[PDB]
Amino acid sequence: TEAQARAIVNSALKLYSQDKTGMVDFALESGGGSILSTRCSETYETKTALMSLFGIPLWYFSQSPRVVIQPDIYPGNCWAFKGSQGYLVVRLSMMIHPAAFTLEHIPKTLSPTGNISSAPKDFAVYGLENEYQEEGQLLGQFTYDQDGESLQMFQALKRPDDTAFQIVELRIFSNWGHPEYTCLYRFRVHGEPV
Amino acid sequence: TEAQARAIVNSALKLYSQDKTGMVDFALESGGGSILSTRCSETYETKTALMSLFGIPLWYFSQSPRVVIQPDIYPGNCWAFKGSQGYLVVRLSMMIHPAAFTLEHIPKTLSPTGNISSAPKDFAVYGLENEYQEEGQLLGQFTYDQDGESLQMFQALKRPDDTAFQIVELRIFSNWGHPEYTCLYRFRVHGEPV
Amino acid sequence: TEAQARAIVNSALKLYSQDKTGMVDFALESGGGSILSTRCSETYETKTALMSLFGIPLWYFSQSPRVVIQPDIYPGNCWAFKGSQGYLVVRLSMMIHPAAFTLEHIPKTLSPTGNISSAPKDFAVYGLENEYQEEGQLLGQFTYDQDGESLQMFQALKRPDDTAFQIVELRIFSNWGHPEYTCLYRFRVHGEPV
Amino acid sequence: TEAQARAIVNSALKLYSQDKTGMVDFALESGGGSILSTRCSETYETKTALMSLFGIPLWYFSQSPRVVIQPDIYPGNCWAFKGSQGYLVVRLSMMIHPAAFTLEHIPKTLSPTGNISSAPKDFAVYGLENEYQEEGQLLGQFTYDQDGESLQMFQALKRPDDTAFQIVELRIFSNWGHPEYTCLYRFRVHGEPV
Amino acid sequence: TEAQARAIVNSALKLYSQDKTGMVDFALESGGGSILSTRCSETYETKTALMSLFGIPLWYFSQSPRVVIQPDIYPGNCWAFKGSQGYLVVRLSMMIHPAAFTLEHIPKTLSPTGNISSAPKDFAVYGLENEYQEEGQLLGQFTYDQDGESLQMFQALKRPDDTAFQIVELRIFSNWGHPEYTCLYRFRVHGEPV
Amino acid sequence: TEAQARAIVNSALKLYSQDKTGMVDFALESGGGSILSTRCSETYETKTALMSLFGIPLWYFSQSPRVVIQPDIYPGNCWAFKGSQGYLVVRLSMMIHPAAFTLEHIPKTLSPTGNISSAPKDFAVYGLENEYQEEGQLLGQFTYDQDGESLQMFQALKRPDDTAFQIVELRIFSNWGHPEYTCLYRFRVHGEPV
Amino acid sequence: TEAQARAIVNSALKLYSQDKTGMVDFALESGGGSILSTRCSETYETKTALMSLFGIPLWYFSQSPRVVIQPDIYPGNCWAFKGSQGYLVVRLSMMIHPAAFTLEHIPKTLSPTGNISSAPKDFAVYGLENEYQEEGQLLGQFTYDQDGESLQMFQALKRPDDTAFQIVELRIFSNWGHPEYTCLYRFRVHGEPV
Amino acid sequence: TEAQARAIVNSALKLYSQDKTGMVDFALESGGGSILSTRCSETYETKTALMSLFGIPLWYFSQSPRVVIQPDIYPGNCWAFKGSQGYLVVRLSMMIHPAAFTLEHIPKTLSPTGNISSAPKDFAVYGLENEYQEEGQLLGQFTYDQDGESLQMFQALKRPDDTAFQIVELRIFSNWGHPEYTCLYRFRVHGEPV
Amino acid sequence: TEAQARAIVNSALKLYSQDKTGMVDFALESGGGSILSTRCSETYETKTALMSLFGIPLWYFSQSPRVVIQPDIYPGNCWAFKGSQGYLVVRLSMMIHPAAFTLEHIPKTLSPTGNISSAPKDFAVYGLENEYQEEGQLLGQFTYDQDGESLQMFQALKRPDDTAFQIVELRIFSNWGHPEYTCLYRFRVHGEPV
Amino acid sequence: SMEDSWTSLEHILWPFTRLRHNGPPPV
Amino acid sequence: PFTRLRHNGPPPV
Amino acid sequence: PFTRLRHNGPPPV
Amino acid sequence: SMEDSWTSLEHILWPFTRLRHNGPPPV
Amino acid sequence: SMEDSWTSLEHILWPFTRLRHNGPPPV
Amino acid sequence: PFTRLRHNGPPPV
Ligand SMILES: [Cl-]
Ligand SMILES: [Cl-]
Ligand SMILES: [Cl-]
Ligand SMILES: [K+]
Ligand SMILES: [K+]
Ligand SMILES: [K+]
Ligand SMILES: [K+]
Ligand SMILES: [K+]
Ligand SMILES: [K+]
Ligand SMILES: [K+]
Ligand SMILES: [K+]
Ligand SMILES: [K+]
Repeated sequence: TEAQARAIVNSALKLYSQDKTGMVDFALESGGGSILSTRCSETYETKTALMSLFGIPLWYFSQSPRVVIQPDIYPGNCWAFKGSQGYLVVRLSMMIHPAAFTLEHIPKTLSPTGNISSAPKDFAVYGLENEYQEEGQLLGQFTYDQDGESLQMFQALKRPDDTAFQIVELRIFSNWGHPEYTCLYRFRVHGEPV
Repeated sequence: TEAQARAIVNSALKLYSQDKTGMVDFALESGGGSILSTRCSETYETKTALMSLFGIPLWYFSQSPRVVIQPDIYPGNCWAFKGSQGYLVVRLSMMIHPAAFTLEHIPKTLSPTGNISSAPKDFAVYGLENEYQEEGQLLGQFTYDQDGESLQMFQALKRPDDTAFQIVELRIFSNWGHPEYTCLYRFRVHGEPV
Repeated sequence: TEAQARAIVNSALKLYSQDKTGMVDFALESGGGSILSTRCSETYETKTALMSLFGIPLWYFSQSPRVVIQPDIYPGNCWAFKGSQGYLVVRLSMMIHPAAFTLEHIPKTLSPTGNISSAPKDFAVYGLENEYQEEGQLLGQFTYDQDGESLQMFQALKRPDDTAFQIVELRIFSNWGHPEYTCLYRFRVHGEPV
Repeated sequence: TEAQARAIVNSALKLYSQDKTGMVDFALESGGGSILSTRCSETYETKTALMSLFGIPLWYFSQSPRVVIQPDIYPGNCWAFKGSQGYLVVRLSMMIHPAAFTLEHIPKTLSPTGNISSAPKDFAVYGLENEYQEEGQLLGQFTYDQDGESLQMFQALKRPDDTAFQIVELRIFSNWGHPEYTCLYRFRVHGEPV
Repeated sequence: TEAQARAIVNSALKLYSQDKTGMVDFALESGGGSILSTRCSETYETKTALMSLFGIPLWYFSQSPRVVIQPDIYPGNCWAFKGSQGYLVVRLSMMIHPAAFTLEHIPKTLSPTGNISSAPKDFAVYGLENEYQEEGQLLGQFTYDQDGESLQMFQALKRPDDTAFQIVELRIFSNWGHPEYTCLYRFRVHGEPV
Repeated sequence: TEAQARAIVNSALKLYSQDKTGMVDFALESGGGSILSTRCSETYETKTALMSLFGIPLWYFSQSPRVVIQPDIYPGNCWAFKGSQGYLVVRLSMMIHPAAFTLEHIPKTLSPTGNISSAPKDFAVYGLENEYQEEGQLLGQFTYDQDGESLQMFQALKRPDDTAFQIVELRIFSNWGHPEYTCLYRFRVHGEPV
Repeated sequence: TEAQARAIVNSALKLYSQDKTGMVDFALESGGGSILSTRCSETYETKTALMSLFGIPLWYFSQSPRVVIQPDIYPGNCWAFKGSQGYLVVRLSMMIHPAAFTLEHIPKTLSPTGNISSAPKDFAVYGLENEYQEEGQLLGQFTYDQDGESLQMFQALKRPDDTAFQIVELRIFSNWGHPEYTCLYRFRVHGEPV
Repeated sequence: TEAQARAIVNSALKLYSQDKTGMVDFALESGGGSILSTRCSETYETKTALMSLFGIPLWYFSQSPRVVIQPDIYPGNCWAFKGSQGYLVVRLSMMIHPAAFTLEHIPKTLSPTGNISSAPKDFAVYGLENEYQEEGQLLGQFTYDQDGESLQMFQALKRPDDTAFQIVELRIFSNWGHPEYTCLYRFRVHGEPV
Repeated sequence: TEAQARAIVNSALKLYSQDKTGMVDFALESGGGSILSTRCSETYETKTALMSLFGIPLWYFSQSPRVVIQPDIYPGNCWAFKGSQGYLVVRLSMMIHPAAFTLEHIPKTLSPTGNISSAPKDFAVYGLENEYQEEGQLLGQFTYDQDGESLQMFQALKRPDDTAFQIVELRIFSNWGHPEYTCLYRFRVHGEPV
Repeated sequence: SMEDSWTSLEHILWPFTRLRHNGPPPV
Repeated sequence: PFTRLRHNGPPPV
Repeated sequence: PFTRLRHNGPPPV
Repeated sequence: SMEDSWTSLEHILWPFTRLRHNGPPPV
Repeated sequence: SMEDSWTSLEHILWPFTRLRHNGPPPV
Repeated sequence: PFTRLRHNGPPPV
């Protein structure tokens, strides 16, 4: 009864505090992940975020693909790339057998526009053996569901041969209708170290 | 009632993770809000923030009004203005009919001095049609309650002609007794876009 | 029962939102705490360096000791010192009688290697009347439990004479088996102001 | 007549050499006046930037507001703010009772475009007791005459109570038709010291 | 009589204050003109103007071709190029039909040496359609008269086809006898915008 | 007498444009004059000059004795030395027989305080044969008249053996009552080259 | 005799180890002496410069005047001023009555050219009550002996009134024949503190 | 006895050139010694050392404990710690059985004040087995004699079990009367390697 | 007797003070010598000398070949190159006929290790006519004697044709047994200028 | 390297600059 | 990387 | 010369 | 770009340097 | 040039850094 | 552009 309820609440809070998943994120930057910027799609650069010093216009702030592997997901703390399809290449902190992936986007209830049309829709994840390789091994094809939860997990394909990777490419084949850009809030990679 | 209890816990955690309100904050900087700094009162210079580069301390700075529209509210992460009276002008991310406002201050249990005497006490919120207008439409008069919860919500006045605003002015007429400054941790504006 | 369950959940969330403890952290940097870096053990030397200038590699370090008094504890946001023994000196936000201390480390479930062997194991806390005094007053000897919770609290020794301190030394005598370094995620000091 | 003509010419040259007015300019920067840039409207954003650093273009501006209180008024040595409305805050070299103000703009005959549509048209001058007070005391409402002389003087309102000011606000409510910016060449403040 | 004299004096002073000509200078740097330095003759570099800091010799100051499009013409505020013939290329602030040119040199009465032998003597002005074009359209051949006024204006050739230019090349074919260098104080370009 | 009147006006403007004197200033820095700063009295540190880079204010500096040989004489564009006594040593652009000297100070009508009490009052001028000589030849004793014109000329003593000088010393024995400093706007040396 | 010889050798070594003189050097920089560089003659201009920045050569000097009050006198560790006449101003570590002075130069046997023609020859020492006073009090006139020892001491003039000085001027009137510069290796001031 | 006398002189000079002792200094920094600065007492900030770059003075700094293990002992080349009590911890270049220690201070004849009141008076030396040990083995108690020679040697206590040390602690319990600081010029450790 | 002894001691001290040799060193850096770094053997780079700032590891200090032409020879003030054979190229301050060379190494009595196995053993000196020439003229083959004096001089070969050089190459063919590196403390070149 | 240097400079500059949104940022 | 950028666009006048 | 160096080695965790 | 950067630095340096003419400047 | 610039920077940095020998330096 | 210049000319001695 009361003790059972306190146990359930404590378990829920503990899981929430463990990055909401309780699973290692091998793409997390602070843990060792990095973005291969030269292998990323073009960043959407608008001139609408003006940084100024003593009233002097200084520079137009855009967001780096690095934010995709940073845990902050308040609205706007996302990488916006140009158009409605794009790609991101992440070097993991460790050589792992990839088991699952996680995509997070803001809920509609926190979006100023009422919609998340900029969220990724159709995407796939590939493993790469070297940073110069163009064609990777397909780790999975998925769709991020705009009517689903903010955080969504996707299970990687089971292959008879468990090949390890330290580089993964995320290809976004479509977004949810925004005509100008696509916004990625966070992408996580889960698996087993070698 | 185990499933119902788990559902209650899940709903509470979901709401908590949705910025504790589940409501868009149209003043949030990362989402599109901005401080019209030229229309803010004088900053109290505390010089309690250390800057560092590559682990090397460089100099001590004070906090910009910008922090009022940034979500971190650990003690010290607030904008301190001189005295017990001041004002802040925020440009919202969207043209909205304002419904409510939120003011946050640290709980007494986390204040080193045992009190929150620097917290705002008496304040009012006005809607402005352009950034150059002096006299705004009163959206409400309120008191932040030092014996209340850390996060407090305040309902805007309903006007029969709901004129929309994209600029709001927060006027703090009094604090809770600190004679040197008043520290503002976070201010949010909620409403419906046009 | 439903109202009681809602009350338990609300209480748990409230405590969680109050820095998980509901207690002032007099070491918290943003709240007024500071690292006396000149009196800290040397930061761990990372194999590779960050910059190169005039052909000379510079900055062979990951994290500054400052991170130990900052609330972010995502993996890697910790201060690493060389070996399994070290010390850290903190100036508190106020002159206090110390009551308890808190140590945080990442859970094993979020560690890329599967272990937290780099977590501190055997440590002690001392109060200092000046930062340059050689021998401080022992406030307590403790062990961080590798099979325990991520956040652990430790009760200070009761002293007959209520002497206050504003400088504390954390001494790590041992870690949980990592042979190269020890990483400190967060250290908190709780007590009563004078 | 010859002696009278020589006297008239000498008098005209003397007045011309005395800053064309023979009156103290309490706003003149070299004489002790200063621009409170933190309280000025934002400088006009020029399409192109001046520097580039690490691939990021920096400095999208032409002239600092300081030029408004400097005597050089060759074309281009003016402060441009965005649009047709703006404000400038000046700290005077002394605490004075303001008597008159001066606005200068280039003559149409020296404008490359043939017009001075970027010249200020409708403006007002206010006295401030502190730079952070919201509403200042109206010292006068004026129009700069596009068909008038390059230098124009404007008489301040006579107040029954002789209150002094050392801070003045110049508000430009309209320009002479330029749709992108307004350029201020020089603003002077004349009066009697206390 | 008296009124007529005052009118004459005011007209003379007004014209004097309008850059002494009352005509737009499309080469003036502050108005948008620029020097194509790579297309200028070699600067006369002497080691006779030593700049020092705390008694330490620092660098030898020469004057840039930029000064040629700057209004200051006190002795020495001129560009000295090597030899007695040279060239300067100026990009105008606007695409214009060039009507006239102006050359200024110091009067002999202000020259320390008693002569202006360094003044340009024989020169021509050409229009260029692109910065990479070697041969321009001759806009005129002129001589600067050492026994004439300090400021001298020259009318451009009347061509049946009014072709517009934004780049002009000034070729100095001879100076007034100085064996080491030639000094240009100011060059102006007048015409009609397109 | 219209043509004669226009001729009178033209002569007056011509003389005005020729540095107001129509005479070479052999101390003018741009023309070849230099300050032997090691032979100047102590600078009063006012820190009333602001330095800026790209519109960013950097720090406040005082004015170098060099300004005494630079033509700008707007209020504040003067060298302030400590007290009411001082000296300045100038190396002339040419070896000359000195004929006259000129001292300039701002008119009372442009001084913010209503007086020119910081102006030099009693001074003398000496000729020096080399920069290392202590005892010079007295070229004249003078007083700058606070009730006189802004620009004042002083005739040098005629010596039967006119030894030429290229170094002059200005000694100011008194100012017009300011107890803190004396401000020297411009000093000129006129004569005939050898 | 053996004990006497050992005593003589020990005495000689002791004196040698005590800066070769056994007397306080009140000019020694590390001991509190300083060079008033603003009052020193200009440093010798070396043909070539040290740096280049933006294509401009910078730093045409070898040694700062500071070396004159530093004990290293290996060849080249000397301050070179232009020509055969110059001066150096030193602030002493204490207010003293000056008793003697010391000049050091490299021996001919260590000079690459075989001569010490750049050594000072005729010099004088003056006491100054303020660093900006024109004429100092002569403390002595001396000649450095080119056929003498490397280190030479000179006795100050005995004055009836014991006036103290903390600023001394060294004037070099001549060198030993070098036509381009004079190099000072070390200058020492000895006396009695007040 | 001429040959014997020359031999005596040669032996004395040889010993003098061999660091005046002919004995290895295991604390010398260039040879491998190091200061454990985190285990040193507070530095007295004198700011009597000038930094310069290319002859340009930049700022005044105080002296690091490192100078205690550097051979230059000209007046001022010492580490000054606050008060009359302090400690210094040195890591030796080798694991040795310590035989003696050397303390140097300037002779009274080279001190500007006539006394060496800032010299250490009462001190003790301890051997430490690891850098983290608080209680060391007493290696000796000594007094530096202000009426003795500049360099003084002190014999370590002989222990029947000669445990070797690579870390030594110097504790200064008193100085010779200076109330503000104590200045330590050089400390050496001599012994036999294991 | 006594006078003869004082004369002998003074002569010995004088020679000692004259760089211990009384001979010009044309390789000495302060006198004009320089190291052709691109023509030097590889520097032994260990990671054992860690420089840190505020406890942050900054860089690993090695010694430059420049120290070989600097007079300081305390242990460690030497250039360590990789392996047991290497080369150094020195450009002399003057074009000379080389007469002799000097090599200095620390005495065994000051070496912490008890041996000087890192000292150069077998070496040769060659003269080069241009910096790009590979084969020079052999100036001599020598061995540095580990059982000899600290400073050792070597006479250059007598050639019938006295060819002058300003570049010399020192080739070390062997050291005294150290397996990792070879340490050069100082190398001097003596001869006659042209 | 370019992005890392820029982000270092951005971290230095961030708390002292003023941010104005002239239009909605990507969200 | 340090660069000065060229301004073909005329300044405000 | 100014350079940022790449860290393939994982940070302390 | 080179000249513009140099002139920026020159503007920074100008009021703090001392100028000595060792011979007549171009006039 | 590279070594000279580095040594200038090293001279600037030297008195403010701390030097730790983790092993014996070349001697 | 940042450069160190070579000095073939001997320093003052
Ligand atoms: Cl950006
Ligand atoms: Cl230049
Ligand atoms: Cl190095
Ligand atoms: K993110
Ligand atoms: K906040
Ligand atoms: K942390
Ligand atoms: K202006
Ligand atoms: K000019
Ligand atoms: K002036
Ligand atoms: K010296
Ligand atoms: K020392
Ligand atoms: K050496």
